[PDB]
Amino acid sequence: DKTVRWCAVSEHEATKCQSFRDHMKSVIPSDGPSVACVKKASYLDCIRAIAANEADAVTLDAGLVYDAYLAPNNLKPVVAEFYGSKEDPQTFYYAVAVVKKDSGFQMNQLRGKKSCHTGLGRSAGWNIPIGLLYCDLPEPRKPLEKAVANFFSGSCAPCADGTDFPQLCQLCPGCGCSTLNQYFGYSGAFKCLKDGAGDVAFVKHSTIFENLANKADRDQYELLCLDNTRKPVDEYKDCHLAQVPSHTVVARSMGGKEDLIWELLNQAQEHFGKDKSKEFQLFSSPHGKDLLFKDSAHGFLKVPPRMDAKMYLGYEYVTAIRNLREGTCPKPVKWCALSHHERLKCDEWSVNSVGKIECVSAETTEDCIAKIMNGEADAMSLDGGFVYIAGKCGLVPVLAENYNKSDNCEDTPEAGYFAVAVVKKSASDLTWDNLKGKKSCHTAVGRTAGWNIPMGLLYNKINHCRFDEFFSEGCAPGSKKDSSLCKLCMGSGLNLCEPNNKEGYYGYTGAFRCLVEKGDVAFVKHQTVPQNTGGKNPDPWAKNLNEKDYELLCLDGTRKPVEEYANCHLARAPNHAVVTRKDKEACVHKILRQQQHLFKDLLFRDDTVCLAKLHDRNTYEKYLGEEYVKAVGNLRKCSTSSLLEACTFRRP
Amino acid sequence: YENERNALNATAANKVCGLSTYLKGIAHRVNSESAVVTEKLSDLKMRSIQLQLSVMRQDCKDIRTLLKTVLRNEFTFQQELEEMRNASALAAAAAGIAAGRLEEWIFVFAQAAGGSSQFCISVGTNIPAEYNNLQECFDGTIGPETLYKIEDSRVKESAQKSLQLHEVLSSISFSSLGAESIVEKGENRGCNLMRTADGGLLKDVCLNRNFTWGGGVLNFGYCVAGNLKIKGGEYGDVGSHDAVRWTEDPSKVSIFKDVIRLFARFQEVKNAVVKKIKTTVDELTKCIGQKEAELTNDQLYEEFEVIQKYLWF
Amino acid sequence: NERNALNATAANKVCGLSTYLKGIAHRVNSESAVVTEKLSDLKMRSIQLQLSVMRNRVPSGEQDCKDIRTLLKTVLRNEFTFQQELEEMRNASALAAAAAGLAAGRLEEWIFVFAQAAGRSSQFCISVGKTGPAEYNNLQECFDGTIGPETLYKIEDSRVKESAKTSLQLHEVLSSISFGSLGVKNIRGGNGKDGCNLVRTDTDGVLEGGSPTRHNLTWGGGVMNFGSYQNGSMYVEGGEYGDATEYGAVRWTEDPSKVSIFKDVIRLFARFQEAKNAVVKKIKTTVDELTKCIGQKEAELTNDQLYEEFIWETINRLELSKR
Ligand SMILES: *[C@@H]1O[C@H](CO)[C@@H](O)[C@H](O)[C@H]1NC(C)=O
Ligand SMILES: [Fe+3]
Repeated sequence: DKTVRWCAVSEHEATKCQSFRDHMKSVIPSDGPSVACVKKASYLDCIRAIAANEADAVTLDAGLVYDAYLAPNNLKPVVAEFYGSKEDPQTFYYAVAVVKKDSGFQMNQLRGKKSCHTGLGRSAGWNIPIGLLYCDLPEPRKPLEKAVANFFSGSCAPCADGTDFPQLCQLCPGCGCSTLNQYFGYSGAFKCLKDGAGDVAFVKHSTIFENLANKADRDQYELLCLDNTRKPVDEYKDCHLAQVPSHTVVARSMGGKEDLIWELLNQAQEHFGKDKSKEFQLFSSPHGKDLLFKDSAHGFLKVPPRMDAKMYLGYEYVTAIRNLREGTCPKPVKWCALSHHERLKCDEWSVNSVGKIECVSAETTEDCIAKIMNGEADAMSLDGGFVYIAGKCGLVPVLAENYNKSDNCEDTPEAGYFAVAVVKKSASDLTWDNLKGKKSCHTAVGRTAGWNIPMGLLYNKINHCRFDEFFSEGCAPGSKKDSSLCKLCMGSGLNLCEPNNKEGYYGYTGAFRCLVEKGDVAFVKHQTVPQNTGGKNPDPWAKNLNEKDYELLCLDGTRKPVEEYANCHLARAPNHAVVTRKDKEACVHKILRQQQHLFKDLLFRDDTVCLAKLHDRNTYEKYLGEEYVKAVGNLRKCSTSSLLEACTFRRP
Repeated sequence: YENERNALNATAANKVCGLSTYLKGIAHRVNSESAVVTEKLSDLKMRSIQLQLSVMRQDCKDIRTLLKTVLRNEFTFQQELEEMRNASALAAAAAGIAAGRLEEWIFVFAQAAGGSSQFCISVGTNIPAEYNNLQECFDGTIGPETLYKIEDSRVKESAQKSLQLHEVLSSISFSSLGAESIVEKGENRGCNLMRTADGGLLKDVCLNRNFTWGGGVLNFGYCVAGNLKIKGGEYGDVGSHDAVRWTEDPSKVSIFKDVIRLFARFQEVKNAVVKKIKTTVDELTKCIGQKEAELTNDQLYEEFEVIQKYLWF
Repeated sequence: NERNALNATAANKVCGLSTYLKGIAHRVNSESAVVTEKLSDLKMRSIQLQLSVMRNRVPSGEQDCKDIRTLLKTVLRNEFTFQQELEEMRNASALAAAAAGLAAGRLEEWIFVFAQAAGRSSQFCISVGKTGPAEYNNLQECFDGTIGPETLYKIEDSRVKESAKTSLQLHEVLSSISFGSLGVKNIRGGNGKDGCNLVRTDTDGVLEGGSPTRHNLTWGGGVMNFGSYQNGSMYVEGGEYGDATEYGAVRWTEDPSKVSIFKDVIRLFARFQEAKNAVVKKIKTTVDELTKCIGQKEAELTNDQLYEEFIWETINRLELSKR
């Protein structure tokens, strides 16, 4: 049926909910979504009721969103509250570490400094900083308060016992848990830093802007980043400790009425949301403050379906809380494999390297990026289009694949390969412009030469994203299985249009096979035709093919032989790079360089001569270059990546 | 962290397989122990024929009751020997059940191995335990045909190891193994067979109940996730959702209780039969004459047939 | 892809077979009791013949009774060998018991593990048609009460003892679990979303982020045979241990006599039965020779009166020589 049992943790919350149900009943028909309320003693009895299929939804702060994801509860974020303008909705806050300009210490130099905290046991003022600095704290780390007092050289942690931990009140004697304590809360924690009492303030991104209106006054302040560098207070999105969701609606991971919660809460915000009805208000009640939802909310947003608790909260938030709860404190590299073909090869690599490289399988590339992100795997080799996505997901590039013959391959950076449009010499009617209503063969959707470059140049022409309407049919592995762009694929049953080697037309060679057998245009790297023609590929289909029988489509409606690629390419493509978790650069760089010197395109492109070093280019923007990022950006409207949609919901 | 999936250590696997082949050997043990009793009984037949030869040639004076009890023994014993062999089949069968229960568990874990990184039986490396690491489980390449059969090589020599059932059971207790030698902690070997939480035995949900491998050897709560925190305890000692418990008292495990009960029973019957033969042998001896006593087994039977065929005709 | 489960009808027939195998212990015990009955009857008849010789009641010779001298020598020696054959037969009786106990433990561990693999939201590894989990109420051949280690049938339970009392033979009971008798629809069950990983060898099934590519996982001793990348859809075809492929169907046994664990039970129980029958034939043919030369007076003599009158006669025949 269509009822959502909402969990109320008090008497006043339970009556606002009876009013919520009754007001909904008055504006939604019998068939539609309905609320029903369930009363519980605490938020933990709520998380428990949902998990035990008694209730369906409850709104929670980040700390509780963590406890609800753990087993045996296994709940997940489904809907979020937003604050401020519809243009820039403020779903998340940024926990920052504010300092004074030129005090000259980094995150790794906090020991011996004077700290200012919002309060003991508060999220950005205590839980996040102390959770991350956990292993920098002296032994014995228990009680935590003793360890914090022996780390800093004087603090102000309001709501802490000054009788037991006097160093924690040195800056605000008494550790007063009210606004009567000048250094209490965000304004006080900032005041503690402003008055020169402390050297660091654990606050939110907003605090400085709420306390200093003058940009010249704020200029005398900086933030501490985790990379052990400082940045201006207005660069908080690029320099923070954690990115934390404000208030989130949670439901069961399996059989939780996710779409029925969304329907009800979207309908609710349209009738009784911010400045809508004189009758009922969703974000206000006479019976109390922050009942069911925060009063400050402007409404709701759907959480992308790919989003899981760990990802939603972020690696930083999860890492800090794990350290606080667990207390657990101190190679080899887990390589992600793309289906059974890559895994077969990865297995030989695992035993031969004798426990230097380990393996994990995933059916898609974005599933693998997601394994890297959380920790299920550590690294994998990606194409340019997937470096953009993987990077936007927080991951970084560590080694670049080099393809040119060089003296010192390892330290000679390359400009990239070339994206080309391959036709048969026989189909002489074909011109770059004469492609409408014809058959295409893509490596996979989201790939540089196969997708992002030709579909970007097509989008700049037809000014629409229906590429399946433009072509008659084709094979672009990764597309919707009911699209015309999956009709020319060769995959067996479910394996049809799959973005792995189970699909016979996936990849550079696969797209070339597509052109020979079914298609009339293939989108690949400049060296695909030579690598398969003239016997070089022993496979039945390729064995007797010669490169003299294939041509290239030039942007000026011209055709040239495959060898004349230099002046008949769609665009230059950034080289495939090995991406990893920021906190793994060093080890991967070390073991891959070590490994590389010791030892289809399985794991790496078969034309890789070696893995080359990166310098100041340790970011996707820096690695791919200003030009490629701009071209991928122009295709955001046409995106189908459920992972990109999720990652940009946190960092647009 | 929570997605962490530990593997059973090979030394804990071999120790279970060791017990499993001791239990297969119980059939050979009851057969051998029953062969002793027949030796003791044949000595009674050789001593009664020794008496009949004296009879057909003090306080032994009553000839009637000597031969009435002798004919009685010929029947009274075989119906009590029937009773001991009946107990031997049950002790041999009940033992074989416990052997199979432990075998399926370890064998399934041994087969759930995949090239590198993910497997259920570990040796510390990123390579699953192979037949050479599982020497007490398999006699070559891992498979159904390489597991030890009851007539097999080591089952027979296990049956003569002078080890007692109570000692071999102790060998797989939590103390005897040690907390760090049972499971490989702090490692993600992807073995879903040791996970009751969602993404384990079931892909999206915790179990509705506790779970056990063996019949109470390895025990899990309804929602075990991450680093396995093994403690000593039994199937009943799983209180929380997180609980992992390896047997501290193997004689409290379901499948072993019947092996103890029924082997003790056979021994109880075997000992009762043994004493009966001893008390009979001792009372027949005081009637046998020295001429017939010093007589060798071969000629003793030749002489009986002589007086036997004399009296018939 | 559909996510199906092992069906309760397959599980129950597999459990039925396991309780039959536990009952083999009782079958060999009853069968041996029939032989000791036959041998005790043979021992009685030879005293009756000995009495007839002493009392000169042995017939003049209808059949060849004129050579009681030799036909008694051979009977008293055959009686001695039969005692050694009984012991050899009982040794086989314990090995048949153990071997069957093994096969049963293997099957019981298999099914029990699937029975326990059950949770909320219709997620289970044993179905009751297109639903589940199967509870102890279903699966009554497996369990005595709510699913657990103490509700599995033990060797002395009435169910085991009563299954040993039937006229059912090993081959009939083995065939009950073959792909032929069962059929696809009695093996695969559930809704298309019961999340059973024990039945998926593809990635995230038995192994997380991997598949058992080194070994073709088999449950039973080769009853249910997996390859390396099985869906979890429970697509089944008939076949044996070496038949499973990487992407193909699960192979369910076509011939249960070809499974590792049943091969020994058939072999060892056959050895018992052959040994038993051979002793019974020999006892019969010797008793055929005895009942001929006894005489109604000595034939009617039974139980306690047989020993009484025999000792009465041996003491008289000894005083006949002594006087
Ligand atoms: C790199 O590749 C281009 C391809 O045309 C070639 O001209 C150039 O000489 C190569 N560089 C080296 C150092 O080989
Ligand atoms: Fe590419």
